[PDB]
Order: sequence, then structure tokens, then C-alpha cells
Amino acid sequence: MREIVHIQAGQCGNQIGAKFWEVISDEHGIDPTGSYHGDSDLQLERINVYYNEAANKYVPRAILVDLEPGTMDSVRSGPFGQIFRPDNFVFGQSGAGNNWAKGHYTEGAELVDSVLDVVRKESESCDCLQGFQLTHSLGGGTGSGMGTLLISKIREEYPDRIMNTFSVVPSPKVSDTVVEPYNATLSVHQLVENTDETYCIDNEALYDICFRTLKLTTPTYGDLNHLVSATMSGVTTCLRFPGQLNADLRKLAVNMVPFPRLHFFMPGFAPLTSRGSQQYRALTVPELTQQMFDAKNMMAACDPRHGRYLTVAAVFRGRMSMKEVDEQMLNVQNKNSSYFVEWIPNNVKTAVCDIPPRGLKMSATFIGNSTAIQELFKRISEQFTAMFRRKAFLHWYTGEGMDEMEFTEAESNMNDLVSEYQQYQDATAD
Amino acid sequence: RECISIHVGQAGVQIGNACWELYCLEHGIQPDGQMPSDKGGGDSFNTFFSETGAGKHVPRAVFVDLEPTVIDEVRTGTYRQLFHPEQLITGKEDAANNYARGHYTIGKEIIDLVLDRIRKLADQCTGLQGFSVFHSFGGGTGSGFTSLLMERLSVDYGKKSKLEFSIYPAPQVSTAVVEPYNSILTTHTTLEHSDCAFMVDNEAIYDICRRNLDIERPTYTNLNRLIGQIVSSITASLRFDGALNVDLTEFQTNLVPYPRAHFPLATYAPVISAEKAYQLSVAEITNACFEPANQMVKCDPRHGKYMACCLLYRGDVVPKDVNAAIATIKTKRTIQFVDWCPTGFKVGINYEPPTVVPGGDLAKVQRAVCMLSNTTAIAEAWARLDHKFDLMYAKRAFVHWYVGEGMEEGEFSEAREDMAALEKDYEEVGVDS
Ligand SMILES: Nc1nc2c(ncn2[C@@H]2O[C@H](COP(=O)(O)OP(=O)(O)OP(=O)(O)O)[C@@H](O)[C@H]2O)c(=O)[nH]1
Ligand SMILES: Nc1nc2c(ncn2[C@@H]2O[C@H](COP(=O)(O)OP(=O)(O)O)[C@@H](O)[C@H]2O)c(=O)[nH]1
Ligand SMILES: [Mg+2]
Ligand SMILES: [Mg+2]
Repeated sequence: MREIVHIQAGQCGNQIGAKFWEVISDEHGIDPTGSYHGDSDLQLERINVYYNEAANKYVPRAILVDLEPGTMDSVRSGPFGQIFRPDNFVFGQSGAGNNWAKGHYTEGAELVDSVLDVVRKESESCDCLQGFQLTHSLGGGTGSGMGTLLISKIREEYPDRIMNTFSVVPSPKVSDTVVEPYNATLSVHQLVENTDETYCIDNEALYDICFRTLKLTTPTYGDLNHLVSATMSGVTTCLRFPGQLNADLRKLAVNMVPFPRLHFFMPGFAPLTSRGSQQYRALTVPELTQQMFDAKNMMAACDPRHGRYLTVAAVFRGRMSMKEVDEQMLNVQNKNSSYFVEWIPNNVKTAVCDIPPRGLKMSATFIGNSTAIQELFKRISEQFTAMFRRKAFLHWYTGEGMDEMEFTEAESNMNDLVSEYQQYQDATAD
Repeated sequence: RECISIHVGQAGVQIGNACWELYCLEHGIQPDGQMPSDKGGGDSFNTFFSETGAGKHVPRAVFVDLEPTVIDEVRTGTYRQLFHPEQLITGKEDAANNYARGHYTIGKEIIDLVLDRIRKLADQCTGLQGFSVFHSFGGGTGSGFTSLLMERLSVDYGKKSKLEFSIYPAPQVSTAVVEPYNSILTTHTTLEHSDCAFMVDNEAIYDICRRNLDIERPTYTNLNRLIGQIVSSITASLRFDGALNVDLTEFQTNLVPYPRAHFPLATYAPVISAEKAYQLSVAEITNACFEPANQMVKCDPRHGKYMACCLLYRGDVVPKDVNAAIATIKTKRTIQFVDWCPTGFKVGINYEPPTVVPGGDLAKVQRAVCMLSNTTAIAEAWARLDHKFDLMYAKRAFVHWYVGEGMEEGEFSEAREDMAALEKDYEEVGVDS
């Protein structure tokens, strides 16, 4: 349980993935040349998780996949584009047309063998493979279609390893196509049965945060991917820095996933900083706790007041009073006991890391397995049925091989997931 | 990447002239196929041009006609050196406004030669995206031979997409009485082979030239240059790169809710003549997209329901000015969407200014917009054709010409049954649930 293989698929997958590697390479003191220019030794204590050697410096353990070579060049032309392995870029030149079926069945299946060869290559140089990590978008064609295919392919070749995903949710507020509910529904139908843990990154939440909190009138994808890279850096903190609680992928999944199909997490963090330089708020521990458990800081369009928390993982960063952290984390629990499941004792777990993210002195990342996440699936299921009742745009999926029954099953299994999230939202201790 | 343009008949060939002339002007290509040195440089436009080893840029186009007269002018005028002579295919005997001649009798003599010259271009492409077919609805070649070519492309290049720019007939410039026959016949045999079909009512382009350009009787050059402006805005997504320049294949995913409902309605603005002094804002050119006088197919979208609405901006256009104009129009006009659609507008922006022919009749504008809307009101155009068809076919007038050229008379009935179902399919889509 040491090394983690990272994979990014599609347009959004390579976008948020490249921004994520920029963030953690800086926190670990790695310049685009690959060399280590940091100061502390904690940054190198667990650098073997995400990076390799060259003995001539550190190289990310990442694989970049897309059916379109457009994002391939915008990544290599980026500031950290010269650090990735050249052979790890696996790109077709056709495209997916924002079709889940094209990426999952047709033209992504004719490219997936090339990716598994690079997956196999990075897995042999691993003393003990911990798991996999995928960034993608459920509303697209490549990241959604080919991503879920890559997950199922890795599942059958690595049935021992944890499958973790960073899936972003489509939303009409920042939508590129009308068939996004189709793609997201077909993709959720896969994640619920293939991934061990999945971080729901709602674009509707990211948009509302940039608009109503950061006060940005017209948010761009860079404004949204800033919140993503920050959220991704927080939920991976315990994995790359020497911590005791939730150290590896499985131990986190064993603490967060009480039921196999309920592995969809609602991430949040604080403080919410814009793309500017730095703020002067200098948040106290009682503030970081109130901000964490607030809906205005959730990366998922769901109100925690509407559901109960099954499990919770809190991660504080920066020099602070750990004793003062326990008093706050205990307080929010016994002051809001109705929103925490009673039949799971000690379901909330708090970790601390001395190193903050670059730009801040104190931050806190929230990971919650809340039953309110059914609102997100209810929202997608609403849009899916609105088109599927008339079978609009269905010919593009059937034209690529999909039977009409596959849509009915994916819709049914998603509504089953919603009912189960409501099922344990109603269960009591008695 | 690459796109092969096919121009069939007089209308297709003569429009391709105005289009590739405008393509050269936009990309800075000279009639001899030469361009200045880059001095990289963002050189997207190779989807429509190939490169000779000697630095010559040749269009990925094929010009087909059953008569040498029109294409002979091409291999004689200013752009005689632009195309390789292998791309200019001609016969000797035309189709005489007879679909059955272009599709059955005469067209079958040259169909194998055309597909061969197309395979040449297809084999010079590293990644083919699709075909762009340019043809008329009334001419024998533009209707008969095109539908034959569309049947053969689906067999050979089955995976590739096929888009057609069809010239809807109009009596103001109509050169044949049986044009409604040919229109119905080619729309039937091509319906299952076309992915997207941009109809161009010649009456709309004729009136827009009379109204906005103040031309008494527009010539074909006037209509073609106005059409070439629209065709350029549609293909500009494929020919240019831009951070907000959405690809055209991404718009088709919204424009085509069903395979048979693949006839979008294009609305271009502003169209201004070069006579006096004018500069229109984003909100004014976006308002003009909803004035039926600016459409290229005569119909009233207010009498129908929308399924898609795409705004192809090009020029000095800022996104916040777009959303401000859209929010005003969406709450100050009557845009009825079907109750199964997302009601959202898809916007693409290309910051290069709209290019016009120098010394032409169109004025250079700071910004322009081409709206692609899939509305049920376009079924009014089918009704006007189906009516003129029904009047003559009820008497079997002019049918002996078609039956005398290899076509069975029952194919008239089949083609009309399909148009009858197509009108029902447009009626049914617009209903709520
Ligand atoms: N806009 C425009 N329409 C044209 C042009 N040339 C012909 N048309 C239209 O095309 C229709 C007749 O089809 P044509 O393309 O002329 O005939 P064809 O394709 O050469 O087929 P045949 O002559 O029968 O062999 C008429 O209704 C014309 O209005 C043109 O240059 N511009
Ligand atoms: N947050 C975020 N979302 C994106 C980005 N790019 C695309 N998306 C979302 O992903 C969906 C489109 O999928 P996309 O990745 O572009 O197509 P793909 O390459 O086939 O996976 C849309 O709903 C977008 O909102 C990005 O950079 N950031
Ligand atoms: Mg995209
Ligand atoms: Mg002719």
C-alpha cells in the first residue's frame, strides 16, 4: 500500500489533472524540470506515492488519455507539461463527440489496449501498488465513456487494488451539450459498481461558489478548476504526508464506506480563496470548523441539512492547536447530533498536517459520506428522464452499438442508489 | 481533421467558387495557391487545404458536373491554378432538370470516376472528418447525381459524416418547372444518408439582397456571395482555432434530436450594403437573428417550437455582451421550446472579423452572427414543395420524362409518402406531454 497510479481522461480529466499536478509538485518542492528545490524533509518522506525516480529527478506516476490530441498539446505547452513521461501520453486522433457510447464502446475500446500497456508499465516499477486514481467528467464523451471502460478494465486486471475517482458533475449552468444527463447517468451506473470511492465534484456547486461567494460575474473553467485543484490537494493530504489516520486508500475506504454502493463523497474545504494573491483573514480553528460544515463550501450541490452524515473525514493543515481542534470537532457533533448517524459510533475522524497549502497558513478539507448526495442524483435523474421519455438524441448512442435497455438499467440503478441513500437516512438506533 | 467539400451541378459548383474565394481571402491564400511565410503562427485551416511539397495550398474540394460549361469557367478564370485538374470532373451530356437522368441514366456513367477522385483526396488525409456536399434541389445533377453520390459514400465511407448545403428552389430564379419533383425525389433518397442539411431558400437570399443590399434583380453572383458568407460562418469553426470557438460537430449534437429532423434554419446578420456610412452592437445583431426577414428559409418560427438554438458569433464579440443580449431576448421575445428540451442557447465565438469580397456588395463589419436553430417551422418549406408536387403529380404531368429514364413511377409515390411522414414527424415533435 504505497504507490498510487494516477490517470486523467478526456478534456476535463486532463485539465483538472494537470492543475492538480502543478499544485502538489509545488507543495512537494518540485520544479517543472523535475528537480527537488524544497526545504522540509516531510515533502520527500512519502514522495514515492505519486512520483518515481530517474536515477535525473522526480517524475509523476501519471497517465494522460484522450481520444482528441487537442488537450495533449495544451498540457505539454503548460508550465509543468515537460515533467510528464513522453510515453505516458496515450492519445487517439478521432474524438468522442461528447458521446459516452463512443468512448466506452466504439472508439475508446480501440484505444484502451494502448492505455493498459502504459498502466502495466507503471505498475511493474511499483514495489507494492496501492491503488489507482482517475480524474474525468461524467457529462462528456471520453472521460465519461472511456474512463468508465478504463475503470472496468483496470478492475479485471487489478482486482486487488483500490479504484478511486475524481468525477465532476455536469450542470446546465456550465454545460457544453444536452446529452450530458445521458452520459452522467450511464457513467454513474458504472461508478456505483466499479469504484471503491468517488469524490463528487459538482460543477453547479463550483459555479455557485465562484458566482455567489467569490463574486465573479462570469466564471471561467480556470475559476472552477482552481477550486478543484485545491479540493484535490486536501483530500490527498493524508496520502502523501506522514500521517496516522487514513494513510492509504483502503484504510480510508474502510472508514468512509459502510455499504459498497454508497461510496460517493461530498468534498468541501475552507477558506474559499479566489484566484488572487492571498487573503488576510487568517482564520481561527473555530472558523475553519464552521466553514467546513457549511453548505456554501461544499463542492456538491447538496444541503447537508437535508441528509445525515454516515461517515466524515476532516483534514486540517497548518500549525494549530490540535487540542483546540478536538474541542471544535467534538462540539459540531454533539451540537448537531441529528445530522450524524447514531448507529455508527465515532464516524467522524480528524487528521492534522503541519504543512499548509502554498498561499495559506491554515486550511481544512472536508470529506463527507452524506445521504444528502441523493439530491445530486435526483437532479441528474430528473434531466435524464425529461429527454428519455421521448427518446431524444438516443440515435447517437444506439448508432454506436448501445441497446435502448442499457439506458433503462442505468436509470433504474441510479434511482435505486437514491432510494438506498434515503433508506439509511431514515434508519434509527432504537 | 480534414474535410472534403463536394460541389455538384451548376449551383454547387458556382457556390463553391464564391466559398473557396472567400476561404482564400480569410486565410490569406493567393489564387496560385501560395501564402507568405509564417514568420508556427497558428496555421486549423489545413482541415480544408492540403500542402504540396512546393508550398502550394490546394483545396480539399471536388467539382462535379454532367456538363463541362460551368467547370470550364473555373479552369479558365482566376482560380485555374488553385485546383488540380483531377478535381474538376465533367461529363458531356447533362441531366436536363431530370432527377432520373442524373441518378439513373447519365449519372451512373460517371459515378465510378467521381468516387475514384474522391478516394484520392481521402487517401491524402491523415484523419478524415466528413464530407460537405453542395447541390441544388431542382437541377437534374444537383438532385439526381447528388443522391446517387450520397448512397455510395454511405457504403464506402460509412463511418464518416456527411453535411449538405442544399439550394431550395424559388420561382424568381427557377430554371425548370419540374423542380418540385426533383426536390421531393432527392430529399427522399438522401434523407437516410445525410447527417445535417442546411437548406438555402433562393427566395430568402433573393429578397435579402433586394431589401438589405438594394439590388433590383439580384444575379446569381449576388446570391452566391451572400450564401458564401453564411457557409463561411458555419465552417469557420473547423477552419480556425479559438479558446471559445466551439467546433461545428459539437453543435450538431444539439441541432439533431432525431435522425430525420436534421434540417436546421440558418439566420445571418448583419447584411449591409456598401453605399452609406453605418456599427451594430452584439444585442442588435442577436435581435436580428429572430427577425424572419433575416432567415435563409422563408418560414415563421413563432408559428413553431424550437428544439435547439446556436449562436455562431464572429468578430469583436465579448461573452458577457452575448449573455446580456440573450437574457434580454429570452425575456422580450416568444421563443417556444418543446417541453423535452433544455431551453439553453449554445454560443461559439471566433474573434476574426467577417471577410467580404473586395469591391463586392457586402460591407466589412466589426462583428456578425449566424444563428443555427432547429425549429418545427421549417416544415412550412416542405409543405410548399409538397403542394406544388401534389398539383402536378395528381395529373401525372411530366412523369413520362422520369419514367423514360430508368425510374419506376412508384418511386414518385414512395418519395411523397416519405415527405408526408416527414411532415407528421415535425408535427409530432412539437407536441408536449
Ligand atoms: N444561389 C444559386 N442558385 C443556383 C445557381 N445556379 C443554379 N441555381 C439554382 O439551381 C436550380 C437548378 O439546378 P442547377 O444546379 O442549375 O442544375 P444542375 O445541377 O446543373 O443539373 P442539370 O443542369 O439538370 O444537369 C435552380 O432553381 C436555380 O435557382 C447559383 O449559381 N446560385
Ligand atoms: N470543472 C471543469 N469542467 C469541465 C472542464 N472541461 C470540461 N468540463 C465539463 O465536462 C463536460 C464535457 O466533457 P469533456 O471533458 O469536455 O469531454 P471529453 O473530453 O470527451 O471527456 C461538460 O459538462 C463540462 O462542464 C474543466 O476544465 N473544468
Ligand atoms: Mg468538451
Ligand atoms: Mg448544369
